Amino acid sequence: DPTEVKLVYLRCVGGEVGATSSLAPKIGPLGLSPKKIGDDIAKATSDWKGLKITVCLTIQNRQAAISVVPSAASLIIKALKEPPRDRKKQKNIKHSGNIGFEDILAIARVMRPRSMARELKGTCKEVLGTAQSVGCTVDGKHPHDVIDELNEGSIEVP
Amino acid sequence: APCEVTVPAQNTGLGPEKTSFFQALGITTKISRGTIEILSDVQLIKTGDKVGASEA
Amino acid sequence: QLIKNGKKITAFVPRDGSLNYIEENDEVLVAGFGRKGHAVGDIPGVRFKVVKVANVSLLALYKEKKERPRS
Amino acid sequence: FTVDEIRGLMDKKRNIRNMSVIAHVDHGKSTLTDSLVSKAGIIAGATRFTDTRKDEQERCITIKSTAISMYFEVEEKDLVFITHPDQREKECKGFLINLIDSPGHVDFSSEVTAALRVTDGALVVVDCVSGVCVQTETVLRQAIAERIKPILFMNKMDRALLELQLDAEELYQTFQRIVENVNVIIATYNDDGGPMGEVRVDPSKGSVGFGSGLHGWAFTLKQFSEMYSEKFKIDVVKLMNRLWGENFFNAKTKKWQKQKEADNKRSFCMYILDPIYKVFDAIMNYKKEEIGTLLEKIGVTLKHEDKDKDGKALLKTVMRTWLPAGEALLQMIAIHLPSPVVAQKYRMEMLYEGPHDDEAAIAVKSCDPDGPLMMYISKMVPTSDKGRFYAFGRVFAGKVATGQKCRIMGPNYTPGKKEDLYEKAIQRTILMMGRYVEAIEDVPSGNICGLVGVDQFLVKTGTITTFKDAHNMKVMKFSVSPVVRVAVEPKNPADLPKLVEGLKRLAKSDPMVQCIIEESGEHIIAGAGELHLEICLKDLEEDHACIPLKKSDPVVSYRETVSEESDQMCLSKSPNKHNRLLMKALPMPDGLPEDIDNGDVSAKDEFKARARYLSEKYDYDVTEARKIWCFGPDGTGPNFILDCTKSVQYLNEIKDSVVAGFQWASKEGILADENLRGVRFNIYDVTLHADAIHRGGGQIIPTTRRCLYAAAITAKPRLMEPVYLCEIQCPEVAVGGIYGVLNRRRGHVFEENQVVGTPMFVVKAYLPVNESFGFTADLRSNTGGQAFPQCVFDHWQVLPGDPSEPSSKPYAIVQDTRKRKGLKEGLPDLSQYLDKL
Repeated sequence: DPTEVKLVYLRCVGGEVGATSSLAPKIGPLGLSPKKIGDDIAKATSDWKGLKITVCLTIQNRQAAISVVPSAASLIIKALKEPPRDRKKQKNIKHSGNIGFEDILAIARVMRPRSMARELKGTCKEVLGTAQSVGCTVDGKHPHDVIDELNEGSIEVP
Repeated sequence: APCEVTVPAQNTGLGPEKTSFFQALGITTKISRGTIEILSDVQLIKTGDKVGASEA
Repeated sequence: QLIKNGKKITAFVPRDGSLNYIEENDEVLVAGFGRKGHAVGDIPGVRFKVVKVANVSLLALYKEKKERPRS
Repeated sequence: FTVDEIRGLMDKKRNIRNMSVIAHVDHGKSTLTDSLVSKAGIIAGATRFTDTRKDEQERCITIKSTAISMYFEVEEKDLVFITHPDQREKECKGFLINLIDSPGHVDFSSEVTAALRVTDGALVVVDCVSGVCVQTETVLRQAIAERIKPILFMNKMDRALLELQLDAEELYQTFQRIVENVNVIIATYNDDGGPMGEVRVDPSKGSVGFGSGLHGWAFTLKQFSEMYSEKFKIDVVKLMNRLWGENFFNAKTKKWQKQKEADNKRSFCMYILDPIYKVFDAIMNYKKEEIGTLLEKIGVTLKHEDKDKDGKALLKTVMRTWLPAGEALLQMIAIHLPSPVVAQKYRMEMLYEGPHDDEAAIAVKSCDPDGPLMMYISKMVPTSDKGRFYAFGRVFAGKVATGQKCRIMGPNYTPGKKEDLYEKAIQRTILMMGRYVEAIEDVPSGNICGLVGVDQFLVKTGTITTFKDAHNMKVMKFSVSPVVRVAVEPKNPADLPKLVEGLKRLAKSDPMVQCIIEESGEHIIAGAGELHLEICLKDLEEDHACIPLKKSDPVVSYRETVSEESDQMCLSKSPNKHNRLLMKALPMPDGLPEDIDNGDVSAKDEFKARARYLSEKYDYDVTEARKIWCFGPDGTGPNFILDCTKSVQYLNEIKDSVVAGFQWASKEGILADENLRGVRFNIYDVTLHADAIHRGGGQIIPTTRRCLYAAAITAKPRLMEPVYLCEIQCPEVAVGGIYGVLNRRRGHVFEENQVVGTPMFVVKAYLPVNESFGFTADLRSNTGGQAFPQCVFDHWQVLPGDPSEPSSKPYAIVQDTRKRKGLKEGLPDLSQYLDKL
């Protein structure tokens, strides 16, 4: 007795996706959904922007697996980088640190799904901005107290 | 124990694991196709009785 | 090396390709070259023939009429 | 009971049970089977053939493979209980039970699996104090795959009672945990339970019996319910459930009690273990008074000149006179037990590689003795007629002719394949009783049979079929790899024929018996176990070779590589010194030698067509790729002639003498002689002595050898060591110990994947061969031995190891191989190899 099936399941780590006899085991075959297919669908959202340790919510609706990358703000910054060596020489190393992104980080801050104990954009700007090890803010700027003077995106999304 | 701790007869639904751990304090458990099941509603622990670490 | 004597002989493997059929440490039948001893023709010190490997015969094996017993 | 009688009972197929004993060492495989044999009384009967291969008996030592048949009769009322299949009525009171020969031998046993695979039934011995025991699990996983319905006996009950002093209620929890700990294995691996229907060995089916195997000593639940049925007026069927110990015995109210409430006297204590305890207590305290009353109440019959002696001696006689150890075992075998008639129906998919819709497969289901003869061999076993090898076999399809002309199908037998199919007649069909032979005219399906002289065409794994369209024999899965390997050579060099003959004998005798010749002239003998190898090693020395044997290593198989650019400008001279060859050595870009081996890089391959693959993909200069001479050694090899000389006029003559010297040099590696790893050699410039009289092959074959040797030494010379894929199987907590071992051995993990993932891990890992002994011991100490390893031959990998420097990681190997070859203990240098223009 399954009625409607709205079910939420959590899985980490997207290099490409895997597929090599790996994956859930347990969750994915008595959820009727597939084994092989679900990571092929998972490629689409972890493909071009983000290959670097995902955090993926798979949501099952009957036999449909919806790979949402839980507005995984970490990946968004990492993928906002100077970016797309896919593989076969990512190998130096995935920590490539020198990238500006003023308002593309702002869209990443919106995506962090309203939850942030916010006041919307003013507060939310500070939280993801500081979370940078990789991006170190805006081209010619360091990061820490630059954040407090963010005169940009505030009204637009509220 | 603030209350009578009871365990419900159904699958848990766990691997071919530690059936022995349950049966040690004698939760009567069996396996019913490979998932560990509790075999009968039992009160493990009775009001004001100190919970053993193994049972916790 | 003969089973009766441990005596070392050099014997020729007559008919085609044949060392490929001999395989080291196989049981081989040593027969002579019909020469009252005396080394073959232009073949130094080879007074002898081989007629068999692993009890089948060489002869059968080349034509292909028979196939070698396993080990 | 003669020969004629046994034949009548074979026809008997519904009343046959072909079985095995599954146990831990030292959990009393031997004691239960001795107890059965003593009590067999028709065809055994005096403690028979449990531990037959001397030192088997002395150590108590269940090594190993033979031999039991039992006959017992069946209770008219008890016949009615007998469940299985198509209203027979499992017909006429007597049942043959054939017990086979389980190796205790936790190695997962090609011999263990051989006994099991036919294996309609299993008797599981788990001990009460040490309960489940990985050792039972390992043999059970294989049994349950092979569809293997088990029946459990919990053994060594007396150890709990006497020594431990064993808490009546405490003993029930140990019973509950342990039986259900067997159901860990059963429930998951039932291939599918419910069409394998709940294999379910619990206690109210009383498929579990309780354990005095030393004191024989047999605990029936059925036995109890039959005694108490007429006493409580109670329902034998009702009583089985009610002695099944949420069985609340409330004496006050008379109350049958699901009731642990009010303080709840378990049924399994009250009526069952309490009189048993009373017999032990009252006897071991020399209370001659209380002993009398206890004996009389349950009716204890005092049996002959045995009245002598007090407590322990009285314990054995009294417990034996009550409780039938054989009888309790036998009841459970008869009643729930594996039918071959019942059994073969389910097991079909497992057994047949072909056709489940095939005529031969349909015959095995029905157990039609009018069918195409379907024979599973089984083993060739142990005859003191060491002048050959008597096959242990089972009949599942048609009878067993003396002398039926029978097509002997070796394991990889596809029927359009002419490959090793031998049609010869079976001289004698034999009852195996187990150190003895009895000659019998006809073998019915489903019976155990001996075949003679299947021996010579029976090296191992056999199927015998009159069936041209038949349908080999899924034997394969015997594996759990024989990777424990030792090289055996005689002290006696005249002894060599007796050795080789003995290798054929071992390989017949033992289906774990893999005998292969190494490249470094060593005969390798290979066992599933370190211990099973020790056993084999004794058998060759004493019996099969009668040899005088030296057991060493494995010495392993060195290869020689070239890392960089030939610094030099390497110039040779002929022994007539006119003859000069100028040479370079190069690597070997790493994908490319692998490609040559694979064999994408075909040496018979048309040079222009395959030049394209070398050039475009490979990064191959196009001309050099066409200009390959030579693949060497043996020339399919990954080492190259590239002919950088194109207008040394002479060249056309010289090509054959160059090719020859290349082949020699490549086998002939200057370091350790020491084959030839991924070196390209480029021929420079060649300077002619005018006379082709004095272009000898006698002159030139040395120039090419010397110059190749010179090129390889400037060559920054290197060695290679091989590394293997290791699939190691774990119930998850055990994975940790695998990794700990790999760390010591320096290797490399692979991947980790889980079946249905509470489902066993498979951990894949790199292990270098020289460090990988004692793998089974080291893994098992950590694990704590859940640790089961399997290991290939994957890999030849290069060491950055420079042998020219006695830095001693590569050159140690080199020095040892040179010295055996006799073989000047170093000398490596370019002074020998180069004639200064």
